[PDB]
Amino acid sequence: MMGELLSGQADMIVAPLTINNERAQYIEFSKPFKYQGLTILVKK
Amino acid sequence: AGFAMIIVASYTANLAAFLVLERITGINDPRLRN
Amino acid sequence: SAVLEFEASQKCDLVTTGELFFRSGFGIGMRKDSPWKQNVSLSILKSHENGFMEDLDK
Amino acid sequence: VWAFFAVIFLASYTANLAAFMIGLSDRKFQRPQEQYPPLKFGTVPNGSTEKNIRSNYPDMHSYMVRYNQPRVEEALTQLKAGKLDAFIYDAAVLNYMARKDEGCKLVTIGSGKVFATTGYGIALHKGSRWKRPIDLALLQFLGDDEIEMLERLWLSGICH
Amino acid sequence: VWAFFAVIFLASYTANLAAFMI
Repeated sequence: MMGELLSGQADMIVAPLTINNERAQYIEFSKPFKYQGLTILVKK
Repeated sequence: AGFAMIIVASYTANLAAFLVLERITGINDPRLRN
Repeated sequence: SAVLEFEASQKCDLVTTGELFFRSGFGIGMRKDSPWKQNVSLSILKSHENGFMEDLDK
Repeated sequence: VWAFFAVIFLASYTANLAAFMIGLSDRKFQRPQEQYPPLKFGTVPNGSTEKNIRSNYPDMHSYMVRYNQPRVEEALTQLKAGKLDAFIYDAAVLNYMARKDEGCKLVTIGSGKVFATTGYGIALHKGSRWKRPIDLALLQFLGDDEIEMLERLWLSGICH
Repeated sequence: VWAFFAVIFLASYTANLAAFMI
């Protein structure tokens, strides 16, 4: 996504995208709207 | 009597099981931290 | 977190047990020169304040 | 014949059961006119919660003429004494009080949904040169999975 | 008289032992 946006065709990303360093200094973000973490899923 | 007696016996067994249903386990415990 | 728990609730044939060992949010990205960024941040916080967020959530 | 089967079945059943033995959206909070709420849902005097309520439900703000402004400690003391009915305040501080609370008082519903989910920021200046470095350092710390350690050192609790 | 005391005593004993089994 951000690679293709930096390519130039895309102009503004709207997706369930997380927040992390390298992409943060490489492109800034807006204020968060949905909050989550990391979790395991398994069958019973 | 009968059904009532057996249900009271079951309730008494349940209550007896209910009655039977060291606070620091290392420096990592938060009781000492606070 | 949200995706996995929502899918598990939808299917209710699998169990979600892991603890939230991470904290993160979802944002909107755009080029490094954008008044749209400030305005959309204000609009998103407005949506949070008014109650549209959990409205669409429910 | 039948009696023995019945008694063994009931014994198995008894053994199995003994083994198993081992917000304001609510109607009550929605009505300020009703006399049932003994108190007026105390809150901090000039908090962001006040302006949120006044910009969302002015009727609640009007009904909130009586509130425990000065001390959160005195507010929780009165609530424990049975005087106050309910308290409304920031989720993080109430959670911290509950974690270290003596008596283990639940907060809302057992960590129910919080109104206007937000975060804690840093009060910077307009167009400060430190904005980008501050964001970078904060996010690097967040990825460096140590704020969890600081929270466990500071925000620990017993009641769980 | 005696029978009821005996049976309740034995029921309590059985409950206690099954509890210790946990």
